[PDB]
Amino acid sequence: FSLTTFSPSGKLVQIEYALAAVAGGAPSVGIKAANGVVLATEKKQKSILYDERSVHKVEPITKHIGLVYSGMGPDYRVLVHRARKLAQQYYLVYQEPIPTAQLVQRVASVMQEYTQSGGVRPFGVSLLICGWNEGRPYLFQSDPSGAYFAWKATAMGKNYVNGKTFLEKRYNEDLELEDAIHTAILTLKESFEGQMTEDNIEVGICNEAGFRRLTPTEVKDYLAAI
Amino acid sequence: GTGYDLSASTFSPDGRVFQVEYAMKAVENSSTAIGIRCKDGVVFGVEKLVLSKLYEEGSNKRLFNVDRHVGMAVAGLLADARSLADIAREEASNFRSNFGYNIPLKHLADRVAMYVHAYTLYSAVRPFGCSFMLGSYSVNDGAQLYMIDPSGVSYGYWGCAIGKARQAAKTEIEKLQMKEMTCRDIVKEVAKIIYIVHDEVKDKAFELELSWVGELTNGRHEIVPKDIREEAEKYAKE
Amino acid sequence: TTIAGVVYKDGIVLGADTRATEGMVVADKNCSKIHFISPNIYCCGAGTAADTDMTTQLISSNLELHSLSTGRLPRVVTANRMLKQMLFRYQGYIGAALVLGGVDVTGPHLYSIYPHGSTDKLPYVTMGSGSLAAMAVFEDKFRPDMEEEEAKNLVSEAIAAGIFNDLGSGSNIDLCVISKNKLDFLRPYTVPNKKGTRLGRYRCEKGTTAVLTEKITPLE
Amino acid sequence: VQVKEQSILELGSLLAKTGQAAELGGLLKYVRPFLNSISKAKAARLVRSLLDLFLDMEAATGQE
Amino acid sequence: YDSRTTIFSPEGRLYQVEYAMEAIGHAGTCLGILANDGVLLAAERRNIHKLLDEVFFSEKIYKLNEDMACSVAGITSDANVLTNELRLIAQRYLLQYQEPIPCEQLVTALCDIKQAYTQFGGKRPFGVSLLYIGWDKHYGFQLYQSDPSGNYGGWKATCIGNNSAAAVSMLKQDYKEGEMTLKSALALAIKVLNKTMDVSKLSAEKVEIATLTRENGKTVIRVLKQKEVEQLIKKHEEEEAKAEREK
Amino acid sequence: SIMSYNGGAVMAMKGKNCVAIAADRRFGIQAQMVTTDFQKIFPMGDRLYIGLAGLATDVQTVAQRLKFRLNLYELKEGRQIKPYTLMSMVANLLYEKRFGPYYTEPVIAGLDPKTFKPFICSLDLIGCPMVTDDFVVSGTCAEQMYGMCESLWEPNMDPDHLFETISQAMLNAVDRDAVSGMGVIVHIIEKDKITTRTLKARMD
Amino acid sequence: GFDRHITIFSPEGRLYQVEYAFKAINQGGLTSVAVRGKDCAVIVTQKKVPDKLLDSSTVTHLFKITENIGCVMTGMTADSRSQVQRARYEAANWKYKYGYEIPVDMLCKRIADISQVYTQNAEMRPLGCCMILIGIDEEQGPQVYKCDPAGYYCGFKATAAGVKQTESTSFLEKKVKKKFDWTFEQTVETAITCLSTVLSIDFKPSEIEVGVVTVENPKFRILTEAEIDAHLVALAE
Repeated sequence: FSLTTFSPSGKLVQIEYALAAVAGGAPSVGIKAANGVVLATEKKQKSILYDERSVHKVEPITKHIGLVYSGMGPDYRVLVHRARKLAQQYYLVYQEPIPTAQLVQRVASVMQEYTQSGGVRPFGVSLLICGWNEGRPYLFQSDPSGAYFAWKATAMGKNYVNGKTFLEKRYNEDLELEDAIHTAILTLKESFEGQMTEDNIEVGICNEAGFRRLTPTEVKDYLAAI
Repeated sequence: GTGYDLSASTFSPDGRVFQVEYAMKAVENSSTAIGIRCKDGVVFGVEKLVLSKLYEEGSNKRLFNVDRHVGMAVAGLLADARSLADIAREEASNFRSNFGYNIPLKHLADRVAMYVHAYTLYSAVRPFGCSFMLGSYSVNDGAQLYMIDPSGVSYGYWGCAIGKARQAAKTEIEKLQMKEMTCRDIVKEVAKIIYIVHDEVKDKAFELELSWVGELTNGRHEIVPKDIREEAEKYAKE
Repeated sequence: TTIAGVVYKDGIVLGADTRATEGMVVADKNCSKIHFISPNIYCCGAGTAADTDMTTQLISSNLELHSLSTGRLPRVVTANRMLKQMLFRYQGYIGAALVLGGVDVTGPHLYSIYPHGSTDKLPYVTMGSGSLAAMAVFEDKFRPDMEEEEAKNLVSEAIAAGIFNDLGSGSNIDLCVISKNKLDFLRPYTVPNKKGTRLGRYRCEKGTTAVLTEKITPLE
Repeated sequence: VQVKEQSILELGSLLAKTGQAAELGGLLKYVRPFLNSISKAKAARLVRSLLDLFLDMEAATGQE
Repeated sequence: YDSRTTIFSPEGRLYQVEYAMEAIGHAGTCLGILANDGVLLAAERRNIHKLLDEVFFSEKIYKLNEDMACSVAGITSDANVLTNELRLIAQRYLLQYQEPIPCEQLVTALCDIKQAYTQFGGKRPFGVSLLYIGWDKHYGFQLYQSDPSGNYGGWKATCIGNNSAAAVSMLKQDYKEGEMTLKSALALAIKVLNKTMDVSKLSAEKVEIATLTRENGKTVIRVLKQKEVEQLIKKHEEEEAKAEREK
Repeated sequence: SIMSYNGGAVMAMKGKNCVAIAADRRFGIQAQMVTTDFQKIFPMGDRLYIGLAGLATDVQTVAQRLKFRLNLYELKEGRQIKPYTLMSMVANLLYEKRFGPYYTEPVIAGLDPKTFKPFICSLDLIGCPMVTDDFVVSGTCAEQMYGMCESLWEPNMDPDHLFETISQAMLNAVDRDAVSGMGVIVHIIEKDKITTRTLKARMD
Repeated sequence: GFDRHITIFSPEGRLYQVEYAFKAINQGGLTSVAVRGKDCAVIVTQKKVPDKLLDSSTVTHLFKITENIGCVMTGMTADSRSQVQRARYEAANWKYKYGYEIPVDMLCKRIADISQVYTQNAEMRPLGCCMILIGIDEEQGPQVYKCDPAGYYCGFKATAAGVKQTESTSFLEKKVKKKFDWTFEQTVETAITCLSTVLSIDFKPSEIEVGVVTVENPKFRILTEAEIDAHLVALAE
């Protein structure tokens, strides 16, 4: 009624429609490398009237937690604001653990107000979470209704099927260094229609030192020689 | 239609709120009204159907006093109109209690319009079926007159009409040359316009409720003395 | 407890003692009375240590969230307003006296926060039980637009005077220097008080301290 | 630490500008430790760029 | 015909609840077998896509208390909140009485909350059914199965998965009380899981099993890691080969 | 006064890759002793213990509530508590009752689950953390433990000598105070073992 | 059904209610143009006044939210006024809670969050009014943003809303693609000629109301009849 609802016999029809909605069209690939995690997405703004440094697709929830998302961006803003508040509350309760990767699983778990209390209309955004304050990296996905999946490499766009196929065929692998961002950009290239540029592609990286949204300078540098 | 004009929270396929589009129809069906900003004040005027002679002298009057210097001339569903008049009185009293002095007409109209918009925004509650003019005068701000639709917003009016015959009244209102005519002749002319609007052609006999505000009354919005404005009614008859 | 701060030419210098006492007995000799808020603003604490710590942690968390939401650097005035609202809501029940200092896009700022919620912007601020000595040192030896090293020396002198002239403060000097582009924490900056060496081997060997019973539970 | 690869690119550009072949070949055979110390893609594209520049001007069909 | 959750049928049935409980059979697969000096749970890992990392260390099996552990078989959205509430109830009892909560009391509390969810208000029934294994001072090792209808049952060998009928039939055929031990329970669980999973020679990754054992005055809930699971698989394979060839 | 209603004296000290926590085992109203086996040292983990001093009812209430929260957190995360995190949790739990504070002064003593780094901290009634690397104590006679420790403590001390020093300090302190004593319990936490000893103390 | 009647996800995977509200913005018969320049940002919208019995003094669609931020509203006037009041309340509350003035981007973000809450749930409905807000921001130059009934807050340089918003956006895209910065004469003239080419009436200097925020001169100047007439004369020269 006022929660996540509309579940007939053996089905979650409303949830299934939410999952059809989050199919979206923004790939937003994520790769969990040995050194860290790379979350790369596509910012294909309509015309040149819009700006790319004004709004962002990758949001640092806390010191080393970065976030990328899928369709229904306005829902994603509220979701990331809630995630920031929840992480801040956890850090205030358990004071000074520098909680990122011992929190990445926890913050993903506390993404239950995200969907288990849907709010009449469930959220229509699936989000990938990265954290590396445990000596090891973490990549998690929360969907409009489920919970943490603990991915190693995935995509959540219009061509997420072929994007995931490209990720597995290109062998996301385990020995890959932090510079698997090249493979992430290549995976975006498959689900991209145009000459991708520094402002057209937004990517954030989360290594053991922390999380950082790569500026257009480094994005263009990586896009060079591709 | 069908499934879209059932609750105000349901938008039309073209992007319209049909509940308010039907609430405006009640105002269009109810009796008309007129309010003219004279040179140094605002003069109201409303005809009221005496549906039966069993009623006493003019009761449930379309004119209301929402504040000391502010008056409301309303048309449409009269019960919700009176409820909204009570809301406006409460708003004026609250503003006087908080900020002192007298509530400016533009701010009062904006606040009551926002309240009406709040009532038409949701689904459980329904849009108000009434449209009214808020008229007031002060030495500092001159004379102002704002008209609020059952769902719209307040708009500054030199002279406005609402109700059964809006266009017919507005034609002669625009024919009348305001902004240089004193409120006395404006009382005479609003009575004249109301009698120009059809009263007994297809309805019963009508009563003329006329209101006053201006420097001739030093603010203090009050009903015009009917005994001395019966001759204005006589001039309107001629 | 003696905390102080000054506005030098390029930013703010904050100084504090590290003596947290329970009544009239020293409990902590290295209590960090300078608390991080944002990478551009710090703040010194005084009074009830637990209330001060909780309040400053809450303000730091809220301001970090605010900076993340805005995408810009936070501002000292915003932190002051948050602190003032929080303290005045409780009408001084939070026995926390704070010295807020930071560097904003509009220039360095230094503020004093009182437990009842009073605030003001001052070139130099002192707070705590031994605040009077540091305030006197500033009044004697303060010069506007004074360079980094001279400001650090002045703050060190004020803190040392508070340490050596108030018994309930000291045992270390904690410093922080901040500017438009530099955030440098110094921790113990000068230790003017050293514990004397214990003459003789005043230690107890094994065999003493007779035990009634002993239980051993080995782990993995 | 990446300035060395910038120097390698800088040296390769002048070798292409002058038209050197033996020096560019020796440089390509020498930079192999640096190729296997950095990102695979960046090292791979540096190898391709140096190879294409070497094959551009000097036509040693028995050596290319 | 279905409507708002709090309804009945012209016959008098709770068809929404029945539909949810039948849907529990769809998807997920867990089974619990109780034996002396040890009671274990076997879970079928549904999705074995190679792109996961298996860092949560447990998906079906959940540790809910020092002396008990559960395994859900419904939608994960309700499963997570139900596990959180169950842990909260157990720890609240521990705080109140300063004693580990008996398994039956914990299961009754959980089924009470589920009965409340299906009883009053316009709220969906909790579409999840979960097993519980645990040890207490009064009854020792216990196993319980609770359905979304809120009507739990005290079982000793049961399955709650997709082919739950086939699994319970295989259990009934090859279940022997008293003589059963922890190792024989492991063998039976692996055998019935191989039966209910069509692909023969099940990998250690697609099967997650946890055993609860009673050490010296202390309950140890050990989840069997990959090497031990595949060693059990190898022993089972040897037994199957000997049995097939000896004919 | 109120903090000295039921007495109590809890000690914690740091050795070389080992910690030691000790406390008196006396419970009773203002002047009399009710029992000589009261528990004030509670194991939050294999290599982490907490000591509480103050009203015995507040001691037990804080211990039970902290155990509840810690068990919930351990179930949620699945990894063992870090002693700094548990000290933070204690600090928050104490501050949640700022205006109704539990009249206890908890201390934390334990080792990191992986790095085996010794950690000892103390908290006031409100919940201010006082993390140091030498020793913390709490109770009615905290000044006596301070005076004893400031001369009996040596940095980088072997676990045997650490036990000797903590035992000497606790015994002398409970001898020189009037409300606590009648038995001292001490726990020595090493990287692989726990040493629980009941000292021979003046039972008066 | 009721997929297209309430704020619920469609079976095809869409949200039809906000899709209808966006067209509700088109309903009402009005257009607005926002142009960011080298140093200033100007917004102009037509002033459709039927009959002169109305007060042209107060029929405006542009307002001052704070001392430096000005909005222009497109869509139903009641929802427009409600959102303007909400924006003013948010700006005042931000100035009270945080000492410095609210950045225009943050104000747009808060309004878009309110609109996203509106499109969430089912008791309420989204407000059919699209707000374009501009303001000078230090270390950022002029800034222009648009908040829509869905909650997607974005837009920059040149952005338009209204019935014929597509043609205005196309012409402004052509202008911005022409690489030349607009000073505080070219930005206003560009906006005026854009709105004139959209609706060819030659724009007698009484039917439009332009709001301007420059860098050297802050504040939302609602330029009077003389200023708009002078700009029109300069442009048509």
